[PDB]
Amino acid sequence: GPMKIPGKQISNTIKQLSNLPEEELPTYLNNIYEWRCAKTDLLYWVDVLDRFDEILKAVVTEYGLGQFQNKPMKESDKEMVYAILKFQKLLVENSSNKSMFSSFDVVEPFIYSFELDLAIEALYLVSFFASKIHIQRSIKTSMALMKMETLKTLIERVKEKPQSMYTYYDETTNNCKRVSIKKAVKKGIYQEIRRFIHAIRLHEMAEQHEKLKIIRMLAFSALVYYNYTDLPIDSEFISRDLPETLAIINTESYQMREAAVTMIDAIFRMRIRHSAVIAAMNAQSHEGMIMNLLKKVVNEDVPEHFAIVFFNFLSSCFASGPCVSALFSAGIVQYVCNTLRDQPDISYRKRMRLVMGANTFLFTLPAPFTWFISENGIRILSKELLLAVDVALGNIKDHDLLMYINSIMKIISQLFKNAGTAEAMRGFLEGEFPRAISLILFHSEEFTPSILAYLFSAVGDYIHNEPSNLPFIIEAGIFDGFVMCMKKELPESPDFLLELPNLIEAFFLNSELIKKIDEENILDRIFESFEIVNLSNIILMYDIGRAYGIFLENLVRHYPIISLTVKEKIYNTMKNLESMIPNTDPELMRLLLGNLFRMMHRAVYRKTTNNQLITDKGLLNNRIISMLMLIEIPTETELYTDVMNILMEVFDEDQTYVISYIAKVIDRVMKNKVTLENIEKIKRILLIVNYLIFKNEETCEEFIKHCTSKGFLQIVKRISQYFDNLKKDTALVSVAKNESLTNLYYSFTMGILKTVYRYSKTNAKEYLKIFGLLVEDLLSKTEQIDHLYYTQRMHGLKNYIMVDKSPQQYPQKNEFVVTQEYLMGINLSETLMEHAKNSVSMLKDEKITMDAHKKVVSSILEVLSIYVRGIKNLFVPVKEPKKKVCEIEEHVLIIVELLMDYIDKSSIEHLLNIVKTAFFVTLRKQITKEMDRENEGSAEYKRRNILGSFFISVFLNLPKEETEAVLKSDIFTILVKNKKTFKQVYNKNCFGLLQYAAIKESRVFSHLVSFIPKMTKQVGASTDPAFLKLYAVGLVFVAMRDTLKKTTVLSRFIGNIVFAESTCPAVVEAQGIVILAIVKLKIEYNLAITIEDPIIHLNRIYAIVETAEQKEGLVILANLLIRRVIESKEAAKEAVDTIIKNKHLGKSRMYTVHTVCSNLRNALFYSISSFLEYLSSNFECISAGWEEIRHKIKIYSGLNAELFRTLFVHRATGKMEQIVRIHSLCLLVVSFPQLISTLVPEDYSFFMYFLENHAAYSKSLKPSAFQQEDKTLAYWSGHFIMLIFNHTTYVEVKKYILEKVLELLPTSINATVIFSELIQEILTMRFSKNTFDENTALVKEMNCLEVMIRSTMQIDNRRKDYGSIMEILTKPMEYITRILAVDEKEAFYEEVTQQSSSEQSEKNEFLKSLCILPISKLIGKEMEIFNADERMPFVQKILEGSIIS
Amino acid sequence: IAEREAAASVPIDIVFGLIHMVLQCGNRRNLYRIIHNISANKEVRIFSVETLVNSIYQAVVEGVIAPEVITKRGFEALTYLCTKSSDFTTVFSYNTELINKILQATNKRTISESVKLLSTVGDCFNNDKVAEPENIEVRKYIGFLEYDMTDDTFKHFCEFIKKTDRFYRPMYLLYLMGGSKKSLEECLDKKAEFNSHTHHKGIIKLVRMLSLVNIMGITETYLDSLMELREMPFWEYYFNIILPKEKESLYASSILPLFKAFVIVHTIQMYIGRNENINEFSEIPNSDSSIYYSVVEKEKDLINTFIQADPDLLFHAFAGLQKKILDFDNKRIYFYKKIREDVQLRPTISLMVQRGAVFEDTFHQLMRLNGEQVRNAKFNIKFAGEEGVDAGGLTREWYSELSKEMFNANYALFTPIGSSYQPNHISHINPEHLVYFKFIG
Repeated sequence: GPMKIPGKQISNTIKQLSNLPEEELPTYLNNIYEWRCAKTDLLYWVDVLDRFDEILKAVVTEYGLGQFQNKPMKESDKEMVYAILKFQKLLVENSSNKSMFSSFDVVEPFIYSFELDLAIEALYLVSFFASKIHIQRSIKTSMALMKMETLKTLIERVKEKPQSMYTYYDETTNNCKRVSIKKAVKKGIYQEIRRFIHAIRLHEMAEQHEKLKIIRMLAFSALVYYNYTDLPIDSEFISRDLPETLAIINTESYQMREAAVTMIDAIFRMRIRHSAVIAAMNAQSHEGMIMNLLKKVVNEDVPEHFAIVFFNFLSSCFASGPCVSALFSAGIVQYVCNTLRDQPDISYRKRMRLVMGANTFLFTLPAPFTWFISENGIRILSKELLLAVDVALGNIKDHDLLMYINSIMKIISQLFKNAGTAEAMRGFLEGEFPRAISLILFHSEEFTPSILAYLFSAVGDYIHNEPSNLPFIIEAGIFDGFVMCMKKELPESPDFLLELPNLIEAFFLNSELIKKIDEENILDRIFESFEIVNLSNIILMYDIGRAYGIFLENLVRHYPIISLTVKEKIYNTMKNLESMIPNTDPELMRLLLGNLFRMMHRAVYRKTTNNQLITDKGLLNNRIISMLMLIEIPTETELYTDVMNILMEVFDEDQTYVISYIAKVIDRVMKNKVTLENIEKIKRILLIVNYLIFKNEETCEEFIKHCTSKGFLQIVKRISQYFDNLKKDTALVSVAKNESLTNLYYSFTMGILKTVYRYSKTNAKEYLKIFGLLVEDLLSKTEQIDHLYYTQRMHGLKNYIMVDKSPQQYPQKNEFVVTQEYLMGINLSETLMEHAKNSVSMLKDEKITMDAHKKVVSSILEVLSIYVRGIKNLFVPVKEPKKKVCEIEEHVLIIVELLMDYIDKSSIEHLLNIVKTAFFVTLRKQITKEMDRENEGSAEYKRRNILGSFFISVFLNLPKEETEAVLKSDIFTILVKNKKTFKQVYNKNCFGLLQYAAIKESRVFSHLVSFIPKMTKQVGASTDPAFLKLYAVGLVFVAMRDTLKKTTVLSRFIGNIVFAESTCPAVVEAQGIVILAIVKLKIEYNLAITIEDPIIHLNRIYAIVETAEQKEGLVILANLLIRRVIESKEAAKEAVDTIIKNKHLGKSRMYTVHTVCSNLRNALFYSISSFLEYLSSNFECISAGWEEIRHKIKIYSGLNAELFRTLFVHRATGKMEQIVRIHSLCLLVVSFPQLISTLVPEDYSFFMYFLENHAAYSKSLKPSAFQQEDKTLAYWSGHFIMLIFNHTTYVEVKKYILEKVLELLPTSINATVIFSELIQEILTMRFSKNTFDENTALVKEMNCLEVMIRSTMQIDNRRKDYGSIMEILTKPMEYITRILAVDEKEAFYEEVTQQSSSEQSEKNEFLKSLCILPISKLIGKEMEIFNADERMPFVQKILEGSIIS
Repeated sequence: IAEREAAASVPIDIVFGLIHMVLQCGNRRNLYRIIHNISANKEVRIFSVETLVNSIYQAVVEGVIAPEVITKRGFEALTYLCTKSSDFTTVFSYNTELINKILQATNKRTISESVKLLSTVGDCFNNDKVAEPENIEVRKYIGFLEYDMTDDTFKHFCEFIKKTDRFYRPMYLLYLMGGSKKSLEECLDKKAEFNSHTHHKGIIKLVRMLSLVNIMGITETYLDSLMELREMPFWEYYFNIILPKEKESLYASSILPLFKAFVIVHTIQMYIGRNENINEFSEIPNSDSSIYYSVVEKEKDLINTFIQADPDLLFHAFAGLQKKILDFDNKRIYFYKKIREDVQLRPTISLMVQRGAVFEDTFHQLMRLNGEQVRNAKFNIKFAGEEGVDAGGLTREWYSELSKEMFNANYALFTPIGSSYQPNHISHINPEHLVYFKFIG
């Protein structure tokens, strides 16, 4: 599988490997012996490793992979894969994002190949890869392409022809026998396949035995890094395997000792038995195995692979705290000091390898550092550095020599940077350090930028430590060399770029040096980086931009002398980057800007001292505004975030300057060429003034007076002229673009209208002047030739009118504060009436589309709704101002009358809001109730009633889709309150609408009561779920009404309902709701309606739950129906009493009755008769507006256990039905544990079913090709069993279950695993201490341990799977032996081990969601179906009054 | 750690089969846990430990998985169980013969595993509850010194020797005093070509025997025998002829073992017995014609060089060195190791001082506390008003200010004598102010 979504030498090697023919590839891959280049990123080598994956895939698909059919592997193929595997390791070692390597699946088959050389090279890539698991963690996914467990076959110790016959264990027959491989006839016959392959190579290849011995070491090392836990690490491993491998390191050939070092380094890096590991190497000894082996590499010319692989292990020893302490006693610090200072014959690479070791051993322990200081170690390094610098100077760069200088520079910069090891700076001025440092700075060009980065981190840290020595550093020419260095260009090295400002701030300590930094323009290197295209990725990748801003802030606050040249270079750079926008690719241009603004964010508009100097609001404004009109910056980006925060700060400093400037810019672009690019400049300048106005909190007077000024308004007028001109040439500006432009204009003007209205001290006529001009212009536009943008202007006018609003402090207070008389005078209602007549006339003349006409209706109704909302007491009778207000009432009726037929799903929302405002005093309850009645005989009250008649007629002639929007509105509580209108809607079959309205209003419900006897006959074979729901709701609400002294009503309901067969799940659910209501009402009340056994329909719900979509609603219903059948009146009252007892202990304030009622609305709706009994006698601390009131084993009676036995012995065939049925039994076991005791000892035989389908799937051993349906079926079956053991105390029932569990336990390994875990789960899930201690004393009486111990002892077999099975089986028999070891009292406290595929994902996620819910929540699920998410039904209102009384 | 008599959760017959299932099983950590949980009752614990020692015995003394593997795994389980709970070690005191079977099953391969077990097993003797110590076959154990040993296996060897010295002191001394005297004869015989690096294991086994003798101490009988070792001729020949040549050729690490074995002989004391509840009384015997004090003061520089490299020598081989010999640096380093080894809770307690009266604001608070309270406190110094430095700098500035103020003219506690100070005359020092000197202390 290939990867899924540079340089010059790197680009060349990538291009060469991509182009080169497959024959020439292994010759070039060989040439790349070592990485003498900068570390690359695996992203650049995507097409390189894609071709490598492809050629490796072509070899494994040709030879066989598992079988390896062609035994003789050609030399051209074997040398091709050898070259790929070798280069891959070198590439990923020196590359970034190693986890991207997705060619691991094709690497693995080479490990188990008959080519020894390939297996070694494949394992070396896996071994190094495994070492980075603990470091990145993202690489585990990259290694998941190959099976790691199969490598355990290679682990076996290699002997001289040990086993000539491989023993194998097989499934089904379950026998283990030998297989003779000695035949050697053919390559074919001489998961078990990979293990057998290795067994062949162990005995058959004894000539190339050394190559396979080192294969086990790499395979061991990779598995040490993977999971050190599931490994053969024993006391025997330390006694012999550990010293045997370190003997190989010291004696065997380089190919062998390289792999043994890899294995030791893995155990060492993983710190497995680390105390004994260091002890095995004799690290403390002066001539130890590790100490002598260092001198072996340093002095002899050993291979570079062995030297590197050893030096890597040595560096990991210097990382270990106790190992470095033992190595210290051997004299490692004394060796490195003498070897460098005295022995000059060593190579530049080996000298660098020694410094590289000290870069770790000096930081691990303080003891070797103090010894280095005492041995004058820094002087040794300085002397060596000066020597090395002089050598390179003037000669062609020696990579090895520069790497040595780089290691000396790393060690010094890091010692100086480390606070604890600051003793290194003691012999600095005496030593050769200042001399070599100035030499490097003078000839920067001759060294790596990474060396010059360390140079700054050493010089700077030294200056900052003791600034008293700064004159000595300047005297040593170090500042003069630095200036010389700054003459040369900036390198593409982030270490250099990030370390540069730190040295500048450390040089700024001397006042004389600031004059030189300013004079020489050295600060230009810090600014020019923002405009260099090549650096942009590095400045982004690292936080260079942010770092430079912080630097400028600190430099200006500490030394405000540079403020002039910093401010000059900041705003100069801002203009230089602004100039690049036209001639730069937007993706790159936005990257350059993002980096610049990330600096700007931290450099300007800081609350800090001296910052006011480099922050010019004018300069910042002119650049930020100009940039926004050249490039489009998305809101999503952080560039927009930084730009707008600085623009908001400028706007906050002077709101007036920012607006007058963008007003002059916008009309300047209008005088220019009317081009598409100039359009986006005007659009973007409006989108920015809109953001500034919306995000503005406090507004100044001068800004408001600029908005009301004739100079600004004249520019605004020219915008409407420029924008409406674009509507003439449709080829230039499309109608869709012109609609968006029109919508921007009205959003802009509405924004300025809003800020003028919000502003305090704003005159009424000053606001009405803008409102006047703007509305009058908008109204003239909707009277032109171009009617295409009419909906856009009407939407604008809606928001214009909406501005004049009360501050909204009282809940729902919306009237016109000032614009009422203006809009009444200009006859807005009269013109809106003319707008409706004109548009409907165009439909008669067929000059407008039917769809287009309905959009005009929506626009007229939208504006009208907002206008009539603001009119004071509109449709409310008051003699004084009923002159012009009354005219508007009639206008509303006329407008609606005209466009009644032409309403839609869109227009109906506006019609509702017009009716809501017409009935406001009755709806939001402003009236005195008695006054509202006497008001009915008014011209205003009669006018609103005809509007209601229009609305009802409109709703009734609309389909299911349109009506659904306003199916449950509060207006129907008033509209349907009249018995005649209630019958009109009932006859139009909109049962849903009536249900919701009846639940809220008693007067509306009064009429529904009258229908219940009539509709009782249609309940059987109804097919309309809303009708069934209306009926069931009507019955339960009339039963609760009867609780409050009504009683006789529910008695009168007499009838017989027989439900017809239904294939529809929506109907089946509604039928069940009717049964649930009739059933639960017959529990506490006297209902004369006789129905067929709820089990007839409950079984139907179980069958339909498999095929139906949205199954939850059915499972809730069936489970609630089961509960209501079994639960008695006494048990239902006690369930409610228990819910209230939770809110009694808390002894809190709980001031209002409404709070207790709406919070416990579920409990209220379960049995209101029981709910009223508790509050009346066991009164709470409810204030109710009058001081406060006084306050303060599940054995139920009368349960109907016939349904429990019925459901227990059902046995469904269907996979899903069984899960729901077993889930139901689980709820019953919890709700009423007494149902278990009802079972006759004959009925114990049916328990076997639950144990059998639970043993079908082992939860621990995850099997292949399992289905989630099978998993949850097995789970809930076993869960039912452990629920019986924890929720009940029936000893004989548990004794029967345990007997059958113990009988099944030793039948198979699958049964042993699943039942041992089940017996454990009965105890681990501890419901109660008395229930747990009963199960605890029972399992010891039952001899459970003896059964599982004997079962595990019998299943003992020599199979690699046995180790896995043991780690599983020991967990339950450890917990169980532990409980029986600790006394009965402390046993409880003991813890463990101290769209078809889119629909399949929907049904599988449902099986996970099914759970046992608390009784409080389960009762609430019932109330949800009858109340339908209404916070207050009329039943709650009348209950509250009874409570207080 | 105490005995536990629990209900037998598993019938004793299946525990034998369970033991041999875990033994022939890789990754048996949680399997050992079940053996410990079933061994909660006395009877199963007894049967499990004896099954374990029986498996060890029959596999090596009498001779599928290999006997080497099963013996190493048998020891691995026995040692694990004795560490956890340790009421398994008390089963060795009930049988005793279990120890002799472990002792009999200890060869050149088994010695490593066997010594580690016996160090923890030795705990049964601790409560003076062995019953028949005369029939323990301990002579096999003391003779294990012939086998090659790592410093880790030797660490566990001294453990059983410490736990049994009050029972076998005369038998233990008999072997050790003889082996060291024969080893010292061997150095003296090959003195012409003696190299402490070449003859390393020899001097290591010698320093091992000498240290073992010091652990138990001499008896009034071995007093004549003790001085014979302290005055062996090889000692004189080494420090007067070999040592000078070895200094210019060998590494200090190789020379140290002879200085250790030599310091140990003259460190050995005559111990009487366990008069106390746990501790056993000591007595220092002295030498006469020996060149010990002479050699130690002549090589006091090389001895201190060894202590530079390894300060834990003053707690082991050179523990009985005269602290006179220690150079100020090593003497101060040892002083700090000894005071810090007594770990007691160090609570951070805040101190509010004024820049003007650092002495009085400290005296007022510190003197309300006692010596134990002031010794263990982590004084969190907080100079009033001025808050501009780290807690480590404030701690130092507080000491620095106290030293400036104590030698104060207005305090008049001390009168100068140039750079140094001495207390002010007892007539000038005020009676109520004498307490200021306790505070300076």
